[PDB]
Amino acid sequence: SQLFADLSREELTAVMRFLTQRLGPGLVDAAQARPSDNCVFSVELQLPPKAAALAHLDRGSPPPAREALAIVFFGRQPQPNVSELVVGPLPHPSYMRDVTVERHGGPLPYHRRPVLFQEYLDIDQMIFNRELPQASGLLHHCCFYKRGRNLVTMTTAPRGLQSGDRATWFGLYYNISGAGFFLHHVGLELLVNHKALDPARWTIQKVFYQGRYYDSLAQLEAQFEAGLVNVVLIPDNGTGGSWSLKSPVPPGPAPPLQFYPQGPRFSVQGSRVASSLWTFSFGLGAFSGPRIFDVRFQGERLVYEISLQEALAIYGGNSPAAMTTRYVDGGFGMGKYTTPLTRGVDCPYLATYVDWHFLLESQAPKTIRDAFCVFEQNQGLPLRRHHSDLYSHYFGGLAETVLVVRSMSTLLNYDYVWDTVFHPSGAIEIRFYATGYISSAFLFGATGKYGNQVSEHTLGTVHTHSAHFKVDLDVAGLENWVWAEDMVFVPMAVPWSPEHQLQRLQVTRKLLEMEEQAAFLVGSATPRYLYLASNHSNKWGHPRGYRIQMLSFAGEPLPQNSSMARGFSWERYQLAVTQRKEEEPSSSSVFNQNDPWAPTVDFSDFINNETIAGKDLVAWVTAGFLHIPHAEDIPNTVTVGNGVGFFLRPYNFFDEDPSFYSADSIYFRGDQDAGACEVNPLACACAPDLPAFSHGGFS
Amino acid sequence: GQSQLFADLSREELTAVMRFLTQRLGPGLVDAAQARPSDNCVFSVELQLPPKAAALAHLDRGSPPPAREALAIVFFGRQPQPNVSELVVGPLPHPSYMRDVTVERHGGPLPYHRRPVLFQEYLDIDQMIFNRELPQASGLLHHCCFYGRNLVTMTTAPRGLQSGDRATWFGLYYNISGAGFFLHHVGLELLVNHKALDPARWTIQKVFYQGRYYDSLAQLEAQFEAGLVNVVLIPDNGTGGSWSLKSPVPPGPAPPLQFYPQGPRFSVQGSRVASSLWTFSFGLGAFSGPRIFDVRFQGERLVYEISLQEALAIYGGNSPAAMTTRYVDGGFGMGKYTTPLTRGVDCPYLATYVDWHFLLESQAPKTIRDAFCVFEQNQGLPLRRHHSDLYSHYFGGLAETVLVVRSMSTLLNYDYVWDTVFHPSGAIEIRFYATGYISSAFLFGATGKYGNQVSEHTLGTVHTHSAHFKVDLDVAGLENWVWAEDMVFVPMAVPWSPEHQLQRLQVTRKLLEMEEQAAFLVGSATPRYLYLASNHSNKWGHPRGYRIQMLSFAGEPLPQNSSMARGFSWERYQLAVTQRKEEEPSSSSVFNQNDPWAPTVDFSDFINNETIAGKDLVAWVTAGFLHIPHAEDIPNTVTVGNGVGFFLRPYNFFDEDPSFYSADSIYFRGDQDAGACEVNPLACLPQAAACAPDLPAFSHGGFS
Ligand SMILES: *[C@@H]1O[C@H](CO)[C@@H](O[C@@H]2O[C@H](CO)[C@@H](O)[C@H](O)[C@H]2NC(C)=O)[C@H](O)[C@H]1NC(C)=O
Ligand SMILES: *[C@@H]1O[C@H](CO)[C@@H](O[C@@H]2O[C@H](CO)[C@@H](O)[C@H](O)[C@H]2NC(C)=O)[C@H](O)[C@H]1NC(C)=O
Ligand SMILES: *[C@@H]1O[C@H](CO)[C@@H](O)[C@H](O)[C@H]1NC(C)=O
Ligand SMILES: *[C@@H]1O[C@H](CO)[C@@H](O)[C@H](O)[C@H]1NC(C)=O
Ligand SMILES: [Ca+2]
Ligand SMILES: [Ca+2]
Ligand SMILES: [Ca+2]
Ligand SMILES: [Ca+2]
Ligand SMILES: [Cu+2]
Ligand SMILES: [Cu+2]
Repeated sequence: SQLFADLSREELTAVMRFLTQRLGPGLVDAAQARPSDNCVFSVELQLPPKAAALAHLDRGSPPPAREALAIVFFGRQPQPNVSELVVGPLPHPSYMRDVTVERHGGPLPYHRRPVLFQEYLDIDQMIFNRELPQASGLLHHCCFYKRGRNLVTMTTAPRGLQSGDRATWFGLYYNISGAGFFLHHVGLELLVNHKALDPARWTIQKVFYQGRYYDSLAQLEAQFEAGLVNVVLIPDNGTGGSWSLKSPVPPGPAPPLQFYPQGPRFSVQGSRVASSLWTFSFGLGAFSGPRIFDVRFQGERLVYEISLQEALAIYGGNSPAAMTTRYVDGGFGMGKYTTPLTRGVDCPYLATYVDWHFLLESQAPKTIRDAFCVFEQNQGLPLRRHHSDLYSHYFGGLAETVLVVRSMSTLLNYDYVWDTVFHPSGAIEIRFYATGYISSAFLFGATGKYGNQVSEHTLGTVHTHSAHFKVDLDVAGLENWVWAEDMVFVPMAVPWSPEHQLQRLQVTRKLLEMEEQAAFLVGSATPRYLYLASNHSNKWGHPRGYRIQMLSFAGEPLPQNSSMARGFSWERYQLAVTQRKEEEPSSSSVFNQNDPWAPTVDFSDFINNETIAGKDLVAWVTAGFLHIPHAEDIPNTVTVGNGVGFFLRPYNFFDEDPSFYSADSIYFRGDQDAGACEVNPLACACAPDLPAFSHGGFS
Repeated sequence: GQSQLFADLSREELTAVMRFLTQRLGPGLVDAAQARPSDNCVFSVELQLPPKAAALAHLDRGSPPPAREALAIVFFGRQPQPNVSELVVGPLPHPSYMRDVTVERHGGPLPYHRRPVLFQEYLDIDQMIFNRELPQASGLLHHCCFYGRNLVTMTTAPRGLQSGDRATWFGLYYNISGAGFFLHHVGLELLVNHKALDPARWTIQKVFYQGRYYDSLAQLEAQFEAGLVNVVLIPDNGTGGSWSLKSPVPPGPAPPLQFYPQGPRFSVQGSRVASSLWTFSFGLGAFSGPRIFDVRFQGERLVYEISLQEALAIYGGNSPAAMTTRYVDGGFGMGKYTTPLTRGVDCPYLATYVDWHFLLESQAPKTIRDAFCVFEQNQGLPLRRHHSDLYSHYFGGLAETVLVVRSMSTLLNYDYVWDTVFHPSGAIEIRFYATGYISSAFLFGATGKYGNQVSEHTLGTVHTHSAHFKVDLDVAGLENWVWAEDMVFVPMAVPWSPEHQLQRLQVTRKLLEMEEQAAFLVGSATPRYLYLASNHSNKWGHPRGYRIQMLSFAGEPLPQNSSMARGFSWERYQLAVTQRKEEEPSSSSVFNQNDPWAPTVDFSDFINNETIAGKDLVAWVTAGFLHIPHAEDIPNTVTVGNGVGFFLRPYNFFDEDPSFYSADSIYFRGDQDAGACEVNPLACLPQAAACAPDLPAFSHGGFS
């Protein structure tokens, strides 16, 4: 019942025509736009309000209007703004409202605007045509200069030092064919100022070569020709790992393949997955990325919403690009930068794969093929098991099979894997792996307070990753409270021999009444059992709870003292529980990246000393680690050990383990024929006949 | 050097050591399965691991292998001062000698009460409970419990309150057919004193019924018939979950099954597993449990030994049984209590399964069928992957497949799953799940400071699970140090706009020089990068490291203040790194369970202020969680979320990710046909390369 389905291609074209016809002429296609134009940057699903949605899904009411949200760069005017416009209803839009002010209390400063694909292209024209030839002598002598065809540019982080700046540090790298350029930094770094609406007016504020700072490329080339700059010649091709992805070893016998002996045990219709146990809807926001809604275990709802909010990456280093860099990846877009899943590599070969349609930086809706995969996975583990050789002879267990939804977001070098996994015990696991290439610096000098040499001439820069999740649990209805259970030892005299002492173990329950009590900072410890719960109880009279259980190796957060830190105040928390308000739909924003100093959304604002005793609650989970890159990250960072996320786990929510009622259960007694088919289902063509491999392709 | 030094004893070898001991132990030597306290007894015979010097000498430098010997534990009960003794017996397979290492190892005789409780001993206790004692309470027992064939006993933990005690609290439970009796405690608990060598002399120290203490079952029945006890009728049958394991739902369509399209890609020969990438030996200690030795990635050794050392379970509760209970399961035995893996449940259906032979509390070697399973598992995840739409058009990834060894130890109610999993990146994951049934109390009174109601009349008692692992890494040779890498922010002026401040991120490396510095307590925080390393370095000049990365939600440890805490000192640590000594083989002992007050091994002794700069090092990793039982543990505790253990991860050990050279890797350009077979191995699985096997007909390893 498809309220939460990302927009169809029809629905996008429809909103795009509507916007065209009503936004004034002189409306330029975003992929070609200059700063001083008008521009549709984004069109995408605007999620409905929760009231109306549940009204419809639970109480049969009519659905809420299906609307879209378009971001429009209004560059052609005295005071340029960015504007968010709601456009509905679908599929025949008749209205368009400008929610900008009602939402962020004022206009959106034009510098918060994400850097357009055209803008990057215009910056590379200035760099390679006007600027770089001024240093053609150095670049011949260090990096095989040709007129800028062999070199290539990569963005950084927040752009400038202060609200309203738009000055970006750019590294230069060899333009490696068929493998990651990110490892071949050439040592040159340019602070480009591109705030102006007129690209002609763009300057080059600073330069960095090989340990030293200059004021222009002309000054650097003065100092080189004056023989005053020791230049080293950096190789340009090479072999293995640092240069390739292609294995030299020929393919061996084949890895284990999984198939479904008697057909799949789940279906995907549109945005809705359904199985014997689990029902839910799914999607990608363009900037927020993955999300699932209306998660229903055996037909009862557990969560209204679980959704990625933000990923973050804080670097340090020798060079100015590295030490400035704090990527707030929502400002690029986790959904925009989704990539095709490659069958049999990113997901089981036999998974069902679904496309994703989007309208971003174009006026055509485009489509990313195989963006999502959904599949059942046999884990190899038992979910549960007991073998009794004692007093009575029996065995009873159950191999865990798991249901899984996966997207992958390729933000330049990094490939983020997002997983939503659905256990047959009633638990939901959320997971986040980082693979892909490292972002690297040129090796020079004081290295080692800042990272590891990881190839010739390559410094693997130290950095943290963090990601933020919204968990809108509705545990047995809307009104939830949060409990914190834990443990304690209490010295006591042994009752039946009181001259003797015994350390008496005891549970510890405190009911958290206030937002501030449930806001938990990185660094401080936290209750071992922490769960959202209901007024209602299970058979045995305990409050029905879903428990959050995290998996994080937190990096130390950017210190509060920094002006920047407000653009990601969620980084400072492990976990926070909050009154769930419509005015507070998201934890970061697409506009924080390019101005964290005046944050377009500041998460610490949500924690504001209200009650959380019997309210519609939402948990916010931070997860992440520290990364000191090392030789085994070349060519890619591996998944092993880097899984982070959390478990949502039943806690007296049921009256017993629901897997007890599993169809795939197994039991037998000592006195039975354990290998007779009427006692044991395991005791019973040309099996998997496979789809011919396909690929979603490239840009 | 081609020998299998690390192989659990075969059955011929066990019979041989048994025969030898028989002939040479004096006559009047009784079979342990039928032995009384005052008898002589062979409790255990099992492989004695060789000394490291000699073993490597052989394995690396070609020298001859060290004498393969066995270690027998012998209960010497027939004498003025009864001892336990450990005897080495070799060489095999034709033993010619036997020495009594008891004194040489633990500085003195082994006090007889440290001995584990024999199967006969438990039976003699049950004879005293059901024949002599329990009928004195026959009135009560009719009224409440449908009265001694319908009831059944279960042990506890340390036995007493003081070194030398041997008095055990025993719960009484309905003798439920075909499902866990552990959930049906009837409310009666008997403190039995069985220290004496004459079972006739055994007493019943105290009694506990439904909230109240009494001095004997006779005085309980006085007060019952005097109408002075409010007695609670506890049902005897029931349905679903609290009573069954058998699902009422009929089998549906089949779950995913995994097979190897063109043969297996590993082999098990005896104790030795071998694959394209990983080569290692494996076994069970009878009491220690799981262990692997001589682990070699692509031919180079990473670890000499990884071995379970102890599991622990500290309980609390309303009732005396629960609040006393601290299991040190080594004292029962993780190997002894291994159980058959049930194919297609405990491991993949097509995994290769291996038996385990043992001689314990008998004179015949017996065999546990399907005790281990080894298998490759496709994980679904990529190990690694990158899709470039930027500047150049390519794709390069690799689905992670993994190699796995698994044993399962069923210690009465609990089924521990031990996993050792071998990633193709060079990492080694160690894992530990607990499923099975909960140990439960009768629900009564101020419950809730002590756990959760989990069925009618059943309290799920709170507890902690902790396990201890020995990790003897030999990173690029024997001489290792430990480094602690971490991070810091340093306020600074932005160099190009000094007016402006920037929070400067930096790496932090300190080299830990002393044992105490690398001993990290539960509760303390602890370096984010902690690794053992070499004098030697990789191509780029950083020291060659394997890094320990833990996965623990540790309970608070038993407070030091308790006399008992010495028996498991390792609980108090997350991690410790130690000079690896032969005198210090193991972290716990089979003899701690029944006397933690005077501990037969005390782990804190190992941490004693020596250097760990450039020595043969051994890390000790504790892992564990808190468990407040809850409805969803009925009938069994589930695995999901309760995986605990650690990763051993390369850290500038190689010059690059070795999976770069994988056979299973995948790459193609934008300008290529991604679905052509000469470009992409995956575009042939259909065409021809499928065909699921005919499966082996299901078998089962059976029961006692
Ligand atoms: C941002 O700019 C847009 C136009 O570029 C503003 O919207 C227009 O406002 C005028 C009156 O201010 C109307 O007559 C038009 O019909 C409006 N067009 C639309 C689509 O809104 C908008 O007011 C500006 N926002 C702010 C807060 O400055
Ligand atoms: C533990 O018990 C054994 C016998 O039960 C003792 O061993 C015997 O000791 C006598 C005299 O020392 C010898 O002549 C026997 O032949 C020994 N038997 C064996 C096989 O060792 C043992 O010495 C006792 N240990 C201690 C320290 O009490
Ligand atoms: C970079 O290299 C690729 C192929 O190796 C080429 O197709 C592309 O046009 C080059 N130029 C730039 C700067 O993108
Ligand atoms: C316990 O139950 C089993 C039935 O499975 C039976 O064989 C046995 O006799 C019963 N009695 C005792 C005390 O074990
Ligand atoms: Ca709030
Ligand atoms: Ca809620
Ligand atoms: Ca020592
Ligand atoms: Ca070592
Ligand atoms: Cu990283
Ligand atoms: Cu438990």
